[PDB]
Amino acid sequence: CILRFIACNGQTRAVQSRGDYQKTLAIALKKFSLEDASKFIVCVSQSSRIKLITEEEFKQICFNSSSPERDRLIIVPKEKPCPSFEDLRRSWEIE
Repeated sequence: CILRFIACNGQTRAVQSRGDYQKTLAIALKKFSLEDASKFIVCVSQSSRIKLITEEEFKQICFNSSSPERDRLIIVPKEKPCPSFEDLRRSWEIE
């Protein structure tokens, strides 16, 4: 189906997903923040801060809170992350 990915503090885009988060994470980021993203990882809102997101598990691990379909995700570089203000603002509610 369609998935949403947001990366960096203010870099937001929405792309279809269904073949693991790797393509979504790697290609999403390539056009979105940088390029050659598979290094990268995705993170989603949990309690106080952002939770780490892996491969296919990433939707279920972060979204575990029980949400409809997959969307509110954030792209972050593997070498060294930093994003978080994304799932935080304009996402805290129920997007």
